[PDB]
Amino acid sequence: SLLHLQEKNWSALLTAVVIILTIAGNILVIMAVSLEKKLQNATNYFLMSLAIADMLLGFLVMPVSMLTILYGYRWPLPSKLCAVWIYLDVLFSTAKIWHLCAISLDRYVAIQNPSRTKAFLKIIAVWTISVGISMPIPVFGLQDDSKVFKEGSCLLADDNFVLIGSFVSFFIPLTIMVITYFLTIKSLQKEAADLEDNWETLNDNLKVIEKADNAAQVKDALTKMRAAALDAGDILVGQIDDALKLANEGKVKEAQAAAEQLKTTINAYIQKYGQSISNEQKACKVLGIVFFLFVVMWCPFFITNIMAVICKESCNEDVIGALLNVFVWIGYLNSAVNPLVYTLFNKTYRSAFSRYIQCQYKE
Ligand SMILES: CC(C)CCC[C@@H](C)[C@H]1CC[C@H]2[C@@H]3CC=C4C[C@@H](O)CC[C@]4(C)[C@H]3CC[C@]12C
Ligand SMILES: CCCCCCCC/C=C\CCCCCCCC(=O)OC[C@H](O)CO
Ligand SMILES: CN(C)CCc1c[nH]c2cccc(O)c12
Ligand SMILES: [Mg+2]
Repeated sequence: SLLHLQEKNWSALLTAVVIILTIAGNILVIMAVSLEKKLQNATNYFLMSLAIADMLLGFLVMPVSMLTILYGYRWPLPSKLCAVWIYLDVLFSTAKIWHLCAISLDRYVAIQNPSRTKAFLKIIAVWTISVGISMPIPVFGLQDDSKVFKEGSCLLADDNFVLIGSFVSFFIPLTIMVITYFLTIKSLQKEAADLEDNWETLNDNLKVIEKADNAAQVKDALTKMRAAALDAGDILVGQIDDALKLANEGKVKEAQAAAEQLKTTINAYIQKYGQSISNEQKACKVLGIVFFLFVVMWCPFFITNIMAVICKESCNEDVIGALLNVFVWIGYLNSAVNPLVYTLFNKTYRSAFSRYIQCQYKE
């Protein structure tokens, strides 16, 4: 006679904290994006879908996790719900990883570029891929309980599902997330670097023009400025082309005062396009924490679920089984942390959460 409610209640209280931090956290992220105009951007659109994935984890997967801790890991529900529960748990965690891959990729491509719908295609695509990858679990598990039960404990026993699922559903977008992140940071380092190349060579020619005697030195300098005006792309190129014909007739003192009028347009277009990459670099790092903390907090669960399969004979399967029941809750907590990052590291989400708690919904 199994399925017995126990005194495993030290652990079972802590689990209710992680459930309510997940559900309320991620509801605020869904509420913020829907109601805040400042958040209506593609990355924020993914970060909602992630928070929907986290909330569905909190409503459906995480309570049943807690339920089995209350029954000493003997599965207390109907046996055909085990594979269902294993499916949603892997669904949501596969939808989170392929999202983080989709953000890191999309932005790199956006950093090599000059819609709600273009964003909402891409989310559905990732969910479609995630549902498709996670599909063997019910298809084969509901047919054979050997894959989803180990001694009345509902867990994914199938060692091939655990291996090939780990390297298809996880390592293929982890690789692509860390590469597209690293190049995105190298893209935005080069572009800050090119901007101060073109700060110094416009500032260099404004020294050259206001020293010049002849139409030669003004013309060469202005020609070089227009070259390194084209190197930053509109607004100011025609204004140099204004002042380029003044040098060409020989109207020198007249062209030198025109170039002083270019000087306000420059410092306008520099500090505005240089607060631009200052911002993307801030955000790319906040995504990088969301990325990093996903990986780190699941890493203990993820290595140990593979040592369960590598050292099947060599290692104590009781303590391995004993560790995973901890190491899954470290990765579950991750569902609560995405919203705290956005509180700490974005003013926009923070002011939004701040109003929603005071029940005040007009921006
Ligand atoms: C397996 C079952 C329980 C899945 C349930 C999915 C639920 C939680 C999903 C599916 C469709 C989703 C909605 C689809 C689109 C939008 C519009 C968007 O601007 C705000 C979120 C909102 C309103 C979503 C809220 C969450 C939602 C209702
Ligand atoms: C944006 C969110 C998208 C979310 C997408 C979710 C997709 C769920 C579909 C597949 C599960 C297939 C399961 C098939 C039904 C099994 C039911 C079952 O086994 O029932 C047991 C019974 O209750 C014992 O008594
Ligand atoms: C993310 N997913 C692969 C977790 C599977 C799981 C749910 N509940 C468990 C209990 C014990 C050992 C497990 O692998 C599990
Ligand atoms: Mg210089």
